[PDB]
Amino acid sequence: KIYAAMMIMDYYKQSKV
Amino acid sequence: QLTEEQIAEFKEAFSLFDKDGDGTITTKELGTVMRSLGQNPTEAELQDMINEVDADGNGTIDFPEFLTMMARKMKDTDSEEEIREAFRVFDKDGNGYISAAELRHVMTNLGEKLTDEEVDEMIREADIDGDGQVNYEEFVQMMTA
Ligand SMILES: [Ca+2]
Ligand SMILES: [Ca+2]
Ligand SMILES: [Ca+2]
Ligand SMILES: [Ca+2]
Repeated sequence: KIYAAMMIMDYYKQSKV
Repeated sequence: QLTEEQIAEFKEAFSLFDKDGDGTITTKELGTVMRSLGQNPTEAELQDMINEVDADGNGTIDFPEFLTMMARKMKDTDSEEEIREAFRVFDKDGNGYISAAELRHVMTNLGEKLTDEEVDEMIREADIDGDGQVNYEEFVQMMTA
């Protein structure tokens, strides 16, 4: 669950950028 | 290996967990993130998640620890099972496909209001087969790129 969240947050920020 | 732009992007991701900006992710900050992803982990579950990344056992995650995990796991090829959990975070109705509305829902919950045009662009970028939606194989590529 935590690593899934980490991958998602990475995708999220790079989607913003 | 791990590039300097990957380092920068992993740090940006870390800082989104580390919301008070003190350099360490606590169970409390981890909770905030998990709830915005539609989950509700208990304190024990939050502490056990910390155990996964916290290498020196002090009860929090610093950036070098966060980076160690991100860098190591990206070299792994056995994270299908975790990506499947990540998929289910987006696929709220469980139909096997992430829709624009499902994508925008998760994005806005993390702190990003997108237009209907911007969500469509993201789906369009990830959508390989052309059903205007994201299945698992396409989702892997969007978590793996
Ligand atoms: Ca903190
Ligand atoms: Ca630590
Ligand atoms: Ca769905
Ligand atoms: Ca598709």
